[PDB]
Order: sequence, then C-alpha cells, then structure tokens
Amino acid sequence: THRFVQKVEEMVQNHMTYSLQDVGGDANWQLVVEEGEMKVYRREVEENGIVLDPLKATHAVKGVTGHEVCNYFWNVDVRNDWETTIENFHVVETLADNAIIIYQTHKRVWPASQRDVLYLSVIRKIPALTENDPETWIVCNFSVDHDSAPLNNRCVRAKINVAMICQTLVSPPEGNQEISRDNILCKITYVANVNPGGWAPASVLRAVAKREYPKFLKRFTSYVQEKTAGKPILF
Ligand SMILES: CCCCCCCCCCCCC/C=C/[C@@H](O)[C@H](CO)NC(=O)CCCCCCCCCCCCCCC
Repeated sequence: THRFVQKVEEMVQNHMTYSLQDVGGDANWQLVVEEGEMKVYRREVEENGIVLDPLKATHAVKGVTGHEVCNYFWNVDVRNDWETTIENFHVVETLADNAIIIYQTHKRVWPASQRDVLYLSVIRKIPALTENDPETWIVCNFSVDHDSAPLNNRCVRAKINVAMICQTLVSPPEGNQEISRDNILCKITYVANVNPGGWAPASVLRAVAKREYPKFLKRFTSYVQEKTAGKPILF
C-alpha cells in the first residue's frame, strides 16, 4: 500500500516476462567469462554515445536456497560484507518490510566523474501455480526519484534496473529423511541494465564491467554459502 506498489509490480513482472529468456543461443549476446557454474554475458550497446551494455549472468550455487540468496542480496546490514564498488550508502526511506530506497555513491573511475545512484530495492516471493512446486524469489533494484536525494553537482546520477532472480532445486531424500544442503541447488539469473547517466569513455567502462561483474557474482555467492553453512535451511 506504499506509493510505489504499482511501479514495483511493473518492474517485477517485466523481469519475470523478459529477464529469464535464453541468451546462450543469441547472436547479440557474448559470453564474457565462464568459471565453474557461472556464466557472464554482455550485449554491446551504445546509444547516442552512452554505453548501456546489458549484462546477464547465470549461476548454480550448491547448498543455498533462493530465499536465502535474495535475503542476503537485499539485506543492507550485510551489504558491506560483500559489496566492493561502493564508497558510501544509506537507506533514504523504508516503504514496507520488503521495500526500501537507498542512496549510494560508487568508487570513482578515472577519468569520469564519480557516479551516484538512488534506487528502490524490493524483495518478493513469486508463488508457483501451486505449492507442489518451488516459488521464485526476486530482488529488484531500480532507480527512483526522492526529495531527500536530489540530483547534485558532485556526482553524475546513474540509472539502474537490476534484478537477481532465484529458483531453488531440490533432490528430495528417501523416505522420512531430512533435506541436507548437499541436495539443494539455487539457480540464479542476474541482470543489470545500467545507464551511466552521462558521458563516460567506452573502453574504460567496458573493462571495469568485465572485471567487476564476475568478481561480484563469485564473491557474493561464496559469502552466502559461507554464512548459511551450519544454519537451518530457510526455504
Ligand atoms: C572499482 C570500480 C567500481 C566502479 C563502480 C562504478 C559503477 C557506477 C554505476 C552504478 C552501478 C550500480 C550497481 C548496482 C548495485 C546494486 O544493484 C547492488 C547493491 O549495491 N549490487 C549489485 O547489483 C552488484 C553490482 C556490481 C557492479 C559492477 C560494476 C558496474 C560497472 C559498470 C560501468 C560503469 C562505470 C562508471 C563510470 C566511470
């Protein structure tokens, strides 16, 4: 019932419609890196000189659930334990138990101006048709406007639409036995569409993205694996 409910539903449903489509067999999409179960793809797109390069990654992370992965991705209290591209951030507003607006500044990359971002971050469970099947969990981070964080002259305001979409697969054990983490897999689709908000040199931006996206996916998924080990499974 907060004011962004309609916008949230739009962004989430657009991800469920378009962000899970195949890119492995798409000629416009290029494999950047493959390491283990992680695959990172990019489509090279510049629009009026501005590098927009859609990014899509997939991963399959043993021993964690989608609910767990999304909780850790969304929870600002653990953000600094895994995120390495930020200088500073704060929660601007709490909209609901599952939705917040965050302001953050990113590490500066020479020669371009420092970027900042202002986004709504929402975590949502998408039920299957019935409880016979696993729900999908999604975290969506998308730029919004807010009076407490106006455009400023110190940073260029980037515009983002990012999603982490998690499906959980279980190999059920025999008879009356308990489910172990060894028999759960979380399939992650991560999509980032970032508009740098103003001019930036293409070669510079592209090398940083190519480095930072897989670094993040490896570091973040390992972090969740580490922190959930020995804890009861949260489905
Ligand atoms: C040490 C170099 C770092 C430079 C970082 C400058 C990027 C500024 C543009 C805004 C990027 C928004 C990233 C999305 C963040 C949130 O959803 C979330 C929680 O923070 N983290 C990720 O999704 C994890 C996202 C991982 C970020 C990958 C890096 C993106 C590179 C894109 C190229 C822009 C370069 C900036 C212009 C010079």
